[PDB]
Amino acid sequence: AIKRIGNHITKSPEDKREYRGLELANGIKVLLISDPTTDKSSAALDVHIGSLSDPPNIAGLSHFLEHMLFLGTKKYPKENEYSQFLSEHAGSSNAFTSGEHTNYYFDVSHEHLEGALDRFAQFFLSPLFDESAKDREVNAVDSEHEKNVMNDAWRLFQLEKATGNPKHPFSKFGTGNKYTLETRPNQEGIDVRQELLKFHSAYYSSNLMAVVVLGRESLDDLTNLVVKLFSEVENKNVPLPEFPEHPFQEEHLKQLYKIVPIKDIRNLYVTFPIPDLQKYYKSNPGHYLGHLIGHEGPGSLLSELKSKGWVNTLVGGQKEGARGFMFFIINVDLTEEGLLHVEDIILHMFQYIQKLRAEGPQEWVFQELKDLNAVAFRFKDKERPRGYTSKIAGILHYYPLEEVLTAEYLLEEFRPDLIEMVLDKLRPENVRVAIVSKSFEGKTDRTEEWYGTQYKQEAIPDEVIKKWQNADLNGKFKLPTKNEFIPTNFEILPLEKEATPYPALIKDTAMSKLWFKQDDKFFLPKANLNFEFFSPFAYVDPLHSNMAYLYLELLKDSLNEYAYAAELAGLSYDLQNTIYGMYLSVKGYNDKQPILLKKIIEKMATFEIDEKRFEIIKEAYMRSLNNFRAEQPHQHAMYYLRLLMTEVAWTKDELKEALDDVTLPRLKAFIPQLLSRLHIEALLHGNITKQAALGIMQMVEDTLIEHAHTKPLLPSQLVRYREVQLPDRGWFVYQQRNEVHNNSGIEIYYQTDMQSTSENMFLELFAQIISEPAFNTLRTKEQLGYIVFSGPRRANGIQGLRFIIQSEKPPHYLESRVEAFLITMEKSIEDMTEEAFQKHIQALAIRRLDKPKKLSAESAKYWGEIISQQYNFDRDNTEVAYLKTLTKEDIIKFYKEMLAVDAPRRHKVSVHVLAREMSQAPALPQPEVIQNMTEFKRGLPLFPLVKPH
Repeated sequence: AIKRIGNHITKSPEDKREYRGLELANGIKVLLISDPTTDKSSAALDVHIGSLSDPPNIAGLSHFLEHMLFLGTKKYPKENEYSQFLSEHAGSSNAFTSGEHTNYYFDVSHEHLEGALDRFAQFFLSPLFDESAKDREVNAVDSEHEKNVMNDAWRLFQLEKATGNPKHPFSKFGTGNKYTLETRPNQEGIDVRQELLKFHSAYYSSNLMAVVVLGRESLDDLTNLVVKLFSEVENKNVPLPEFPEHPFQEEHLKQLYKIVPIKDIRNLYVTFPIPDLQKYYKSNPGHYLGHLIGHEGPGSLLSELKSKGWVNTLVGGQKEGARGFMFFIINVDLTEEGLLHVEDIILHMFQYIQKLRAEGPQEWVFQELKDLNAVAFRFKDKERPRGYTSKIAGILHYYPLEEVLTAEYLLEEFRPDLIEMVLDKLRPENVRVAIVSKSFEGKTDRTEEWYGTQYKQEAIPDEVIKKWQNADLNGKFKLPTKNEFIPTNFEILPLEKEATPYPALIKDTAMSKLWFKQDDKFFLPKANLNFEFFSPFAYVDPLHSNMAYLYLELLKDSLNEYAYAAELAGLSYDLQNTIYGMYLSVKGYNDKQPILLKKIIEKMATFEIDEKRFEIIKEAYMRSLNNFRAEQPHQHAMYYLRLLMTEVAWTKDELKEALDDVTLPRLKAFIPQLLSRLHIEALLHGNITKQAALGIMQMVEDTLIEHAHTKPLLPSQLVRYREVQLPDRGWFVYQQRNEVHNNSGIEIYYQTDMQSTSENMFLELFAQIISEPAFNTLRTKEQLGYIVFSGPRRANGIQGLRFIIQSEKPPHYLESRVEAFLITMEKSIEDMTEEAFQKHIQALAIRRLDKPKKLSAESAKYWGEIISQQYNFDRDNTEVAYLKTLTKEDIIKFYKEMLAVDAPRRHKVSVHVLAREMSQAPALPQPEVIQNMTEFKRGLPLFPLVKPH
């Protein structure tokens, strides 16, 4: 068909992408995306056809068809010719048939609209369905079924599909194999390929297409480009695949299934066939319901059961069904005290329902959630366009030409009748039970044919059901109050006359040190926040470290019950242990930032403790401690990395004797002594005011002085720790025999100098020239082992060079391999040509040069300068200036005294981490063994700090 209607689409005015939606006369829904600013011009072709829409003779006929629809035209019957086009134009095409939709989609390079369109549109007129392509692709569908044997999600998906009403055609199968798709149909005389021709012609080409192209030229260009060529499809009017009856017809209510998964998981899946609410889309009942389900507040059943500890995690929520019916699922991860009390958890669900009964419908939670999601959905920033097309094409089928964007995301009216329907629908009479545990071995014997999972019928006795339905008697269930707190104050602040290109020290006292520049590349309502804590006590004891660690644990554990909705309102934060103390960082929108900021400050400022919760947290991390004693050799090697590069780091054994004497009054008295004196440096960024930032800083410091009169720190005590000096040619090493792993680990480290002008580009460029030829040679060409890494390592504000490499070798022999690579680089000094140099410096420059894509991207790096006290935020420009400065003669200079073996300024580090049981040899000096690590690092020097900027 050729027909067009359309207008100015309600395009959510933060976006500038011009839009036009329509449908052709033959049942082809067409959206037209005109983005003249794009590079990758995309396209999509979705048909609303389920995997259950196959004729009953061939299960998965649509799956194998769309796996075979690409092959052979009358213009180009070659196999990958359209794929050769997309090979010419950097394209990644993909397609599927879902349970509702048979979709096809791709993109093109920049402008090859009619090129890809003509290489694409010939699938209709002559579908060849080549024989060897069929015989290979049926093995691909068998492999698709086989990789569906292991993914538990689609196993339980198909278990939901087939174990309903077996006569009703919801019980058909989706993927297919060799046997049920090839072996049995053609032996009935019903040949496959002629049925493929019939199933694409009379059935596919009839109706239900929902397509979209992403053009970029103009509106009328794409209009007469694509509306013209897709007259090739014409309507044959198939009946609509719809199941107006639910399948769960009375063999299904209160019916158990003990399911064996692949992975050892503990899960109860509770199913509700619920009516079609596609017409009820202006309310969004069900996902507002699931908002109420996984909600965490006062009287939260989540708060109840995790306070009881009975749950790992849960979700309840609406499942999109078919055109006739819909579903509703409740999915929960369990504990043993959850496992023994599942039915009571269901009873708790019933008490939650009874809580809903005591409140009925409430306008205000819907109103605030609605307004928040509305302002959010306008202020959703941008979008990965590919896949977005598939999404909108997924809902172009269900909505008219303007009701697609703000479809479910713009609610309209309060519908208490739908609320009382679903409260009336969600009943114990309505429950379908699916229990997923790996401990279901043996007693479960009626095994799945397609996948081999074991299930039982074994229905619920009526004592428990009757016991459920009369006893609706709730306990600690209480109302969660709203915490909205006005995010409408999002007006973008224009930058003042004080326009400096970086966050500046705008406020400095003995207590204050304030740093803030706002948004330039993004112009966002969010703001991101970075906050310094120092205490001396955080480096002094294993005992008090465990204390403060678990202190932060139970602490951030606590207000998360409050902070669920607020961070659910898109306001994230961070409490993180450091060796300096804690670490604070907050990110997010300007809804409630100084307010909730102050709430957090006061809350962590004064907090109370429960003894049982104390001891359970203690024991939980106690059992976490001795778990660590068998890490991976590269992971535990990274532990020795952090262990052999410091002033002191207390070991897990140091921690393990230390927990033997821990009491709650000890740290409970110690905490204000612990927080007795601090300095806080604040890094700030985003849509805020300089003078308001001054007031917020004064606020938080005065708040803490109000709490416990935390006095300012001293410059005479703000100390940092150094990296140790080798005896200028003495390279030292020792070994660590592992227990479990039979791989022998080893990792190298070096010390050039500080992050001066030269040494940064030295280490990075050198790291890059041991990236590609070494990845070419040692890991690829030699295959010494699987775990092979080569890369940087920044310790104590000093860079260096690590090799996270693990195999089963004599490590001295592997060192000899390393030394062979050093001779390789010796030859490669002159062999770095002009071109290797130029490609090499420009690739590291592109590695180096990158504008921010997030407001937090540069902030972590700035924070790295902060924790190293650097603040030259254009030292990367200095890095570019030195990248303009390296010569080939420098790497002679860099090799002789720094990199060689006779190198008089040699700073080499290595450590063996042995196993569980473990062409030119230079005159290496024999290193020592390192037994007393205390006496090892006891007598050696340290390194200089900064002549300042």
